[PDB]
Amino acid sequence: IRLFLAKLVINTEEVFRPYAKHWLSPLLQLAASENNGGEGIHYMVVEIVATILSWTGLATPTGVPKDEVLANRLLNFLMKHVFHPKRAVFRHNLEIIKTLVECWKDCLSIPYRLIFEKFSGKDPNSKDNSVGIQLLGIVMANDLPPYDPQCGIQSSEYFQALVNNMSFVRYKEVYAAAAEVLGLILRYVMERKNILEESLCELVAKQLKQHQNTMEDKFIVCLNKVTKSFPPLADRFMNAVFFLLPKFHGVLKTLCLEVVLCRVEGMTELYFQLKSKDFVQVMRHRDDERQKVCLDIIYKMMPKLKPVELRELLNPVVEFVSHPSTTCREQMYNILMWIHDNYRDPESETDNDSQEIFKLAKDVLIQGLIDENPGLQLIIRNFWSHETRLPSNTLDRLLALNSLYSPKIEVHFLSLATNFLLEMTS
Repeated sequence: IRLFLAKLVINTEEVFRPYAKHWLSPLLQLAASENNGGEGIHYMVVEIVATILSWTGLATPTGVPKDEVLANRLLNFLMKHVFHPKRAVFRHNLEIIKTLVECWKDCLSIPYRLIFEKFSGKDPNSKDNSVGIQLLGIVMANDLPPYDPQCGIQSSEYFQALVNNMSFVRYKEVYAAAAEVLGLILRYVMERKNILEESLCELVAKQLKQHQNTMEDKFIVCLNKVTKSFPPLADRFMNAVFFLLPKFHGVLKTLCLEVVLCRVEGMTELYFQLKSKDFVQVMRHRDDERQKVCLDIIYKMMPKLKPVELRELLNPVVEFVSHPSTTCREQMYNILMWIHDNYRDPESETDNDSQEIFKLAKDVLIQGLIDENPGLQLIIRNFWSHETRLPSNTLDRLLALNSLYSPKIEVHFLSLATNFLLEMTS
């Protein structure tokens, strides 16, 4: 009769919301009773938790400690039974747990050592710790660091079991997500100050050093995963990836370009290393995103390079006005924006190269007005109609407008002329 009384108030919640503050306690007391049938009558149970967080903002389960320990029992059973070997609903289960732990936040009282038993699986042949590290990602992606030794166990054994799970290499997603959540852990370490993970960084560097000597392909991708959220570990393996840049011909090469994209601001000169590793050979490749990220690192290394190699650098990048994926051409226009904005050379003339780069900058930036995509050319129009590039008294503008002639574009030049004329109409 309690089950039958459940699936009427489950259907009539629209009646209840003006006086719903009292109809949370009995539903919670129903939820915490282990007489449901099986492992909690999941479908009914998720309907219970959905309708009980329907009235969020009023009558939180904290304020009466009976309600607090009741919700703690719910949280414990949810963290206990989650697995469900059909994979299609596992993500839904983690979604329910994630919503509960992100909405409650008041009776925190979170459990440990069962998480530790979840990821504490030995025998690196089976994925029996995927659940523990994924719920670690659930508990970690918002808040809640592993504050172990208040009632738990020692954190040293905790974290070394965790990096052993990161050392577990038989299946893929286990070490991938483990390295990711370690990166989030280290991000919380660098955000805080009191945490003495200042040997855990040495421990994980030791683990990647021990995996480095015998394995190479998994090493760079777990380095990519830990540098997804953790920059300053790349001071260690900076010369290792610079050494074995080749023989990684694939997406691994993009991973190398990403991890060198992590640290550019804070290297010495960086150019001759890449030039010895024939970086300009692979800048002329055909995959989009490696070209995007190497244009990104060219923008990164830009305002420190000498103007002598910049002339050689500006040769293959002008070959990128004939390709789709407007973000890559957008950054390709951005580097020309900066090089014109600060390398116009107002009567310096240290070379023909130092003004020749400004000449080619003017050439490709003016030619970039007839591209077959809107928006970007609107931004170019805003950049040229920006103040103190074409003056704006009235006719200083007119005696200026002929100078941006560029006979590669003349088909639309008169339309652009009246556009830049009567854009300042009043």
